Amino acid sequence: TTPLVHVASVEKGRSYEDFQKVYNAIALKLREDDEYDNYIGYGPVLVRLAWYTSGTWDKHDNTGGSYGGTYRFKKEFNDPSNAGLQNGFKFLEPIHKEFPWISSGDLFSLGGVTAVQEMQGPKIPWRCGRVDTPEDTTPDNGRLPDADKDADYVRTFFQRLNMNDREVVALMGAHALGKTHLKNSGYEGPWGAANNVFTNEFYLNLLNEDWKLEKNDANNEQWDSKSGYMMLPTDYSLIQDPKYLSIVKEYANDQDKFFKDFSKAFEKLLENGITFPKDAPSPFIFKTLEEQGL
Ligand code: HEM
Repeated sequence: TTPLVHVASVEKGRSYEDFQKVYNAIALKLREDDEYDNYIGYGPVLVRLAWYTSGTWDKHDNTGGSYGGTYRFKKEFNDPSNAGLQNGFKFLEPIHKEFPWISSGDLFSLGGVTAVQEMQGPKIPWRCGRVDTPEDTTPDNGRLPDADKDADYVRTFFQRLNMNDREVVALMGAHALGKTHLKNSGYEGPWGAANNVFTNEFYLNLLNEDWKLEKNDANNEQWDSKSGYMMLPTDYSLIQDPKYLSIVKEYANDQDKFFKDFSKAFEKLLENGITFPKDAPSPFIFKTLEEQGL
């Protein structure tokens, strides 16, 4: 129906200190469960989870997004589009039990922020206030992007999330993290070498590696390199399109610029659909465990 408004409402009496504690719990668990996914750790899947939940947003009617924290996944994670995300939810369950006061949307988004920062990425300002909407669930059905498409598809798709060319290229840099798993999405292989360290490696690999279009064991095409890396058709489209290519080169040659742009685009992604009161607290910038000496 009519595009309802979602006003951020601070968890009763909570402030910076409370959220830094949740951040720390997530960060400590990331350090503890280091064996996950052949020692890649849960960092990447938490970032994917933050992106996926926020990526359901539609600027046209303000449905989906991170605010409600209530989703219905097609085939209950048994679909190529969402398979694997259950690992992120399982990881966050213990965190939510220790801090039952934090909303689901705040937890999912904070999980992504914490993961990026702990993996040495840029600081990502984060705002609290998302409110659970149990009577309003958002099916992920066809709301997230397909990986077997070209640049035109990518550009059009991201317009629904109100992201421009630079924002799209910056956000895609998160693929420096983790890997594709054949049993999950029908794609197999990591995008780079340091799977759990946030850097601009995604762009360097796109430009510097020798890519070959091959078919994986799920009969899907993907670009593979001799180094053992891979790129989805949508990732590779960033160097096939002349406008995207210019930006890829920019980030491949300026680590600081990429960090700054990613930080802005990621916060925007996590905040799409949310109306923050004029007197809402300012965004929080959490200290890493390293910065706290923990
Ligand atoms: C055209 C856009 C995108 C497409 C088609 C896409 C597709 C995929 C696919 C197929 C996987 C593999 C899932 C698996 O097999 O486990 C994946 C993983 C991942 N994606 Fe993307 N993605 C897109 C955008 C993004 C964005 C914007 C972010 C976040 C800023 C992101 C973060 C991640 C991360 C961190 C992983 C690794 C998860 C893990 O290792 O478990 N993706 N994505």
